[PDB]
Amino acid sequence: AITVFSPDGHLFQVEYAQEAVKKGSTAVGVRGRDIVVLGVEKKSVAKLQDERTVRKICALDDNVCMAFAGLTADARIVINRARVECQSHRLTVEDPVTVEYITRYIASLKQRYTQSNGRRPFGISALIVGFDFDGTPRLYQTDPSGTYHAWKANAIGRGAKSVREFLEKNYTDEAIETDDLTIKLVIKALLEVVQSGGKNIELAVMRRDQSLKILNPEEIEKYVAEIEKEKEENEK
Amino acid sequence: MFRNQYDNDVTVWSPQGRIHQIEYAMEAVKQGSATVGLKSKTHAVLVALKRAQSELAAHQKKILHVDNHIGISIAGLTADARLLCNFMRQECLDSRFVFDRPLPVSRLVSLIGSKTQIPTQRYGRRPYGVGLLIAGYDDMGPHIFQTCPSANYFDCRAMSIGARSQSARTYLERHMSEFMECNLNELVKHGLRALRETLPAEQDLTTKNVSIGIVGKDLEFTIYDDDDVSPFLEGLEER
Amino acid sequence: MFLTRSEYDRGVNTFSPEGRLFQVEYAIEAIKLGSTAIGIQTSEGVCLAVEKRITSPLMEPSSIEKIVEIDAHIGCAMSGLIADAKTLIDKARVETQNHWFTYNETMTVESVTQAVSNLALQFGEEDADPGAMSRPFGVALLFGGVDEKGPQLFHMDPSGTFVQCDARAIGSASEGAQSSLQEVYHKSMTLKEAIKSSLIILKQVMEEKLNATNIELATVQPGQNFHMFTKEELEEVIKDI
Amino acid sequence: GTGYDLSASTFSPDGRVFQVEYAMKAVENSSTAIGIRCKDGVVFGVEKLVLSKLYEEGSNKRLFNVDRHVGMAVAGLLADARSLADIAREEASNFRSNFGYNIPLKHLADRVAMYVHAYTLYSAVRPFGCSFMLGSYSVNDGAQLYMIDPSGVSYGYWGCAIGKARQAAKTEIEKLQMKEMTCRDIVKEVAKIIYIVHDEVKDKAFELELSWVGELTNGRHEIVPKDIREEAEKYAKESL
Amino acid sequence: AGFDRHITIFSPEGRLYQVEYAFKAINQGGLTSVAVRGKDCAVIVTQKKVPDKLLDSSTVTHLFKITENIGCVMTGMTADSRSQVQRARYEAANWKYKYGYEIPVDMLCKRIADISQVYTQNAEMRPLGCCMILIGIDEEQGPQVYKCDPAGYYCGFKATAAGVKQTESTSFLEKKVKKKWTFEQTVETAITCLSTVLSIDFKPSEIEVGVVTVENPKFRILTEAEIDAHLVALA
Amino acid sequence: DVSLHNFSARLWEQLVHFHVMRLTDSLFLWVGATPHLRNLAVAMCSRYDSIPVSTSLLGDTSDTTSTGLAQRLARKTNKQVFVSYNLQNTDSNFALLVENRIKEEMEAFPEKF
Amino acid sequence: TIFSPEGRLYQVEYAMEAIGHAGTCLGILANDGVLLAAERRNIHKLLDEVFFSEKIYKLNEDMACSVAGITSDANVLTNELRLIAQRYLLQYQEPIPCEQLVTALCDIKQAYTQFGGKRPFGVSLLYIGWDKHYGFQLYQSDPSGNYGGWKATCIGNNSAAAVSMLKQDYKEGEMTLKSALALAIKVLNKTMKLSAEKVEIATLTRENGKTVIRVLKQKEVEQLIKKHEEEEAKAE
Amino acid sequence: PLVISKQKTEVVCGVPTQVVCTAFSSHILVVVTQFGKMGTLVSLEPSSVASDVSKPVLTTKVLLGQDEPLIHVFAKNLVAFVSQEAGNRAVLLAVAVKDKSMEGLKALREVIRVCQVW
Amino acid sequence: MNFSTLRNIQGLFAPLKLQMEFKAVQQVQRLPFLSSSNLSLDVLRGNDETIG
Amino acid sequence: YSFSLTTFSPSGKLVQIEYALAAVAGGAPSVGIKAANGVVLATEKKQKSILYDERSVHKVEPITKHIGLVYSGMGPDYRVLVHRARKLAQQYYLVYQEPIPTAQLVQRVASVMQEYTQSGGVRPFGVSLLICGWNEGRPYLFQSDPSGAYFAWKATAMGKNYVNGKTFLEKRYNEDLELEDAIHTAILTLKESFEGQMTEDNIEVGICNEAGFRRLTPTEVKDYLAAI
Repeated sequence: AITVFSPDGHLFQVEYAQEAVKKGSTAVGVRGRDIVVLGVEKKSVAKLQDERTVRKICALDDNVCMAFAGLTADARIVINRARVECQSHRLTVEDPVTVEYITRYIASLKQRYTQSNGRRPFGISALIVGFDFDGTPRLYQTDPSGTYHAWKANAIGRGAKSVREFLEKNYTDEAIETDDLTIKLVIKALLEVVQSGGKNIELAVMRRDQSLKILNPEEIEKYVAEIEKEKEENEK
Repeated sequence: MFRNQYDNDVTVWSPQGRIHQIEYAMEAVKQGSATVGLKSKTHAVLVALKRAQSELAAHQKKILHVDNHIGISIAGLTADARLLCNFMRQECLDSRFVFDRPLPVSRLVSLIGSKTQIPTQRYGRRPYGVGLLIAGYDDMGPHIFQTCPSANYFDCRAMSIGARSQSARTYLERHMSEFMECNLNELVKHGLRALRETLPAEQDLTTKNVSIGIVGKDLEFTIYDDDDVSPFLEGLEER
Repeated sequence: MFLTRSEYDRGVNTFSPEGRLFQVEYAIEAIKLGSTAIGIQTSEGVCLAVEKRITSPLMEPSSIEKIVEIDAHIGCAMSGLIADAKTLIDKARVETQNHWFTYNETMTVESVTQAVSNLALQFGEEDADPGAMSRPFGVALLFGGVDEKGPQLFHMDPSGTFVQCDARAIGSASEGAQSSLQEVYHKSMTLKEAIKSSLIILKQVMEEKLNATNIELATVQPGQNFHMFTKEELEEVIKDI
Repeated sequence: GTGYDLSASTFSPDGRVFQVEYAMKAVENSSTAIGIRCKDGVVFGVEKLVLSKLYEEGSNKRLFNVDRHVGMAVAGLLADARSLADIAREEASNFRSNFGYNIPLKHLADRVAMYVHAYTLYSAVRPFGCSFMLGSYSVNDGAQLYMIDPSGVSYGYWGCAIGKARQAAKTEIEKLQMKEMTCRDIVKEVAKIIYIVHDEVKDKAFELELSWVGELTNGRHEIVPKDIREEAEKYAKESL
Repeated sequence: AGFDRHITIFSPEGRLYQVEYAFKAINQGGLTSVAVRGKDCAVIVTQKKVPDKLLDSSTVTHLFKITENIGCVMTGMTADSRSQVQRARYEAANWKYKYGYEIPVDMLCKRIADISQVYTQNAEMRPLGCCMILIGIDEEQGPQVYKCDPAGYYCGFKATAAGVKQTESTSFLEKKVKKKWTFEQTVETAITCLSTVLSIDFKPSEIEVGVVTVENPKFRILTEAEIDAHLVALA
Repeated sequence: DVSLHNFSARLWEQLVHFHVMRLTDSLFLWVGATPHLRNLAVAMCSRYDSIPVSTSLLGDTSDTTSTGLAQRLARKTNKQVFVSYNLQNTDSNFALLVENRIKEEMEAFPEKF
Repeated sequence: TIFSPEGRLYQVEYAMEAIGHAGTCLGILANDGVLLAAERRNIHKLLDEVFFSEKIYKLNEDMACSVAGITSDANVLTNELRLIAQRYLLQYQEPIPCEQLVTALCDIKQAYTQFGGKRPFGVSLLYIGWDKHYGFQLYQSDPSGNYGGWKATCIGNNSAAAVSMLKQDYKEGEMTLKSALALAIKVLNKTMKLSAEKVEIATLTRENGKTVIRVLKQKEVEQLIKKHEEEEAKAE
Repeated sequence: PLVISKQKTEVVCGVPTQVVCTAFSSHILVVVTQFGKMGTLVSLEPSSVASDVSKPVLTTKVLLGQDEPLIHVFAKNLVAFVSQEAGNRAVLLAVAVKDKSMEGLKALREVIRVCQVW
Repeated sequence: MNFSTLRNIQGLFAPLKLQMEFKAVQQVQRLPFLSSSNLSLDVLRGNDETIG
Repeated sequence: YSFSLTTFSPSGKLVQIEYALAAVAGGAPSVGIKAANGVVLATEKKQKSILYDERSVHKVEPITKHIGLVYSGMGPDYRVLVHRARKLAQQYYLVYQEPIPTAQLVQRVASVMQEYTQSGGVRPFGVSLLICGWNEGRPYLFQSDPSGAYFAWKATAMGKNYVNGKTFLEKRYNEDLELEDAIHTAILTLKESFEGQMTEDNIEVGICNEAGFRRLTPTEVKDYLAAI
């Protein structure tokens, strides 16, 4: 049954939901000086499918973005609830929401489903980025148990540990000097687990006082080629 | 071997005509420390023992105050003890606040038994896992009562419950013929001597592991703890 | 003379043959996965110290709050699952603020304790609706405040009831911390001595190095209000060691 | 009845409910009690076992006073018997309040039997595990005696016995001529039967509890005086 | 777990075995009842057994008075039969309160069957192991005999039987009805059917008889003297 | 003193009724289509948090409409607000219409809130 | 309603496996229209030429759908769709977008996999429609509540071979109604001997600013299959 | 108005008091305050395991405020008749009274009765 | 004719049985699901042949 | 030959629905024929003994002025469904001030039947219904299974030996069939595999016309049987 503790002090359903999350596609987020970058790799591509309806990056509001990894229907439900909450907050308080506010709402909603026997946990993880009113970039993570934190760079899904080690080794204050350097860092981190190159990379960026922007395959290929050429130049 | 199918729910009769969950719940009383209760012609005394751990980590309330003429001692589950104490306090307060007269101890015990019998027959519920000793004074004199998780209550001249209380029970049975004529000092001495029988052969009573509650004629219920038990402890002889 | 399987740890309303509640015992065992916290109360105030463990250099230390302020005279320290304590903290804050707003006095620590403990025991209630909490909370708390009765310290576990104490340690290193506290605590000690002893014990039990960034400290005094130490004060106190 | 005996809402392939049968078997591990209806009253008798010397005399009674004119003797689980006694008291009080006169024993027995039967149909509760008898006397109604069992069946009797040794007690009762005797002899007969059907080796020492309601008491249920109890016990001991 | 341990589970052949077991539970009593309808009367005859000599025989009966003009005989479990009788009385009172006139026999039988049907479609409650036979007289139709069962099926009859030996009783009654009744002939036919089926010579204290007549539309229970007179007339 | 106000509006294919009770720096709001009360929450503005402190008193814990509405109303009015939202519509945009109607009534009659 | 130790939903898996044994449905999107093709598994001569398990339902004047699963659940879901569309039309004085309708139904489908103690719906859908926002569209659905847009897809029995052949013989931006019908007939014949009385064909198009939904007649189906037979004879 | 309510104020034992009663199909809302604000919130419901279901016993639960036996006793003795006369319906009580006594309770019961809406 | 009258005429068992039947039948109840028809509840309550 | 504890059969259908259909197939035969002007319903009402009273219960029941139905399966389920159908028809008439169309009533009854195939603690109905109506001068005939799936027919049969009845109807059906010929054909189909002697008391016949729905008096049934 739901809400049953393991002999060592674990909830079975939460662990199983995390196991389900572990099978999702890899997502990477990096916080820069004046830009935030999100990147999700494509597990498989079908030529008969429309790419607009299978996107894993969504905009909650004018200054908040979100990426997920796990089940898709639950993610859609969570995204719809977050959008409605943002709209209601704007309408009533006539002020824009904050990244911490929306993250706390999502975390509380996730936690409320681990309490009763008539419900089951969600089973998704989310990365939330954006800009506050004062102009401070933010980055948060949430898990099915309801825990949230603040990060400088993080990854979820398959290869999350390897990408986290790469980001820990390669993240410096001199590597986020410019937007191009930040994008190159995100692409390099995501390429550590993708073997087919830049053809399975979905990338989106957000700048201060600007809306969400999605990079085209031509730009992705140009960035990948530049990174590669720098690689052979370093290798001599 | 054949008990597997019939010992998981409280609403299932065994083919032998038994309910095992009630017995399992009654087995939970022996998880707490021992308590001793005895009465005389004019007084009723409760004596309790505290856990051997240090007092820094936790302060234990073994003897509780219910009314000006009723006090109880507990052994078992803390949540059940709290629930029963709140119920008894509400009953006594309602009686006083409405009718301007004290509530009889027998009536209170009957109400407690009636309340505790209910969860032993419904599905998805469990019996209470606490045992109580009740001492009170009313128009009929001193009283000592014992309550069981099986919703059974008894009228006692002296009783002991808790872990390893058989030796205390044996001492009380042996020395029960002289409790009626004793005064307060000798009654408390007898209670302490009975409680001492549940300890190893080398340990001794100390002011930091003994609690005393006294009710009687022209004396409201009072709890003595820490340095207040020194006058009662003085005068005891070597084992 | 056959060995067969038998289990009694499936529900919260099942007694074992020896009279135990295994689900509640497992909920209590869940606290061993948290960090270590220490609370000491003296005749001059209550001192609370907690350890926060950062699992990666990319994490933000300021995003971990393990000591909160319930009111101007009550503080709390958590250990276990931080997501579970949010409801209890909100309930305590609402109760205290409502009482002040209505009557213009302050609630007692015991009253706030009872209000919090009513919610933590929702499982096992007589007529609790199925849509509410159905399992014990997987978190332990340490309440400390100053009332007209003087400084007070309380402890709660997933069992659901509070117990008063003088010096208590919770978390993974609770055994060693309590063993160290036993030979240090005495009734005539002061707040500065309590702070120094708690910091020494925390340094002894922590696997990492004490560097005034991975710990938190707060005190409550009858004269002043709840106060949380800053980086400069933490460095000044630590440099004494 | 394996596979069909875990709930009270299940029928056996031969058309039986085994939970009720287990509940009725749960009465057989309790001390026996008998009741004999006489020409001018009813006499009760209970064989009560002593648990310890630390209990006050007069505790754990198995002969209740339902009302001013009704007596009750129980066997089985004590808590269930106490709850049933409370139910009977409530029913008698309600009838007194509404109709203005004392409730006949037939209606009270029917109401309590229906209440008991109500617990043998659903899987959310369990059947009661106790049996009891009711006795009464009136000038315009005579003596009455009834039995209610865990299944929920009530009947009128001339002589009844419940408990562990009900068969031997019933065999002993069948040899009596209670339709023409008086209470002063029925008390001695009840004491003799109780002493006869007692097991000295399997069970420890016991005490005898006796009561009547009848003409010489003017329709009240009371306890036998000490001298009469002593005389009856002496007669039973010298006969045995 | 299993197609026969669940009331709300069909078998592969489309059967509900709990209802069949409830039907089997009727025979646990060991008695037989016979109801015969006449030209202007209805007669119900049951078998009485009082083996214990310590039991008050005045408290043993199976004939009940649902209404001042409606009778009943029950076969099966005693407590279930008494509960069913109480429910029938409550339903009759409710119908009278709601509609301003006494409930008809067919309507009461239909209401009882509708109540019984619900027990077979929910898993938290079990059917009652008893069978009910009602008699009465309609304002514009005459005598009426109706019968229920645990499954929720009801129908009207000219003659019927319940309990053990029901098949033999029906076989006996079929020939008489086909061959082709006054008040004396109906009682004699019912008593003869019961006696021949049971292979016992009856005594006035071994049976119960209840009748209803057009001239006197109130349910009446015959006395021992009247039963003895009928037996002497028959023999 | 204590004032009572009552109004209604038609949204989608249902009629929704609103009941308001005003106290000294307090507010109680009930919203529903049938006279039922199964949800209740309270929110207050506190200086120890950025979001007003709130808790749920009655009802299922999986519904957050009452809590959020009470929090937003307490933030807007700087009062202690009790909200009982009993509507049972699965569509998530219906609550937006309810909130818009409540707001419109608020600027319509500022003295009754 | 219970997570597997590997993070899977056994009830949803069982429902999808059961659907895998249903009839075969086809959907092809063209430049000027969209069509649906189904298989008539059961047929009798005594049916009343109406309500004869007509697998192509009509939700609005702009949309239509096909079902592969439980008929009663399909009826319930279609009725709910009709009420949702009518309610939105009454509220907003504007026809509901197809994606919005699909999302509205998918939310109901997903709630049953998370709440209560009821079994999920064992039905898969295929939506076709036109709207001013995006034009001709084609969606799909499954019991778990997932959905996505396609250009050619198949559900039911032997769907893998149909999808493979569709992806082999489908060209984007070069196919019209006639070519789409011919390809659908070829795929259905390969995946099923085929008779002209065993299939149902429906088409959607625009006629002077008005959506027109029609069902092909037996004579038209016979003509199409005769043309296909002539083409395959000419090939060999 | 889908919900019917009445209100009326007096002076009880020398201190002003306001009483408001509002009726729902599942609850009766009674407000008795002497500060102008809602203080302790108490919920009274019929027991689900009552043997006498026509006149069941009431269970008292404190939702917001201080938990004391006096609060339970006061709430029960104050709104038992309101619960009984409404058809065994639940009562939601918000009470803020400076001091509690039997005379004050008896005085307030009449004021509650005057504002009957059930 | 109500629960009080039934209790006064027959006894405490009849309303208890009625309420247990009502509760057992009413177990088919959930908020986030579609609309439902209470066939068994209407049959037991006796209002299956009248319109409110 | 097989018992399954799962939800879905290996053929992709619900197991309990298959078991309910197996229960239905063991009932008494029923026949429905739609003619050029009107629909005729017939069923077998064989009783176990002469002791029964045929004027007590009926298998053909009217829902409203223009709708009637017959069943094949379990009697109590049919009885509980008939009252709900009548209540739904009355509610529709009260709300819309117009008689309910046959299709709407069939849809609502099918939805009610389907509701019991998804919840827990209940079991599906074990009946199959034939519904006839008349709307806009055009007859209707529907059949519904225990799961709530309904189709419109021109001639169909259920119960015992329904495959032979369907073959007979297929062999002997005409597009311009008249009501009298339809009644004769239905009686002949019932007579096929009757294992007994057919009288006017052991069968039930109901017809629907533009004047409404009504059940035939046994004298009319005897007159019709005289022609055959």
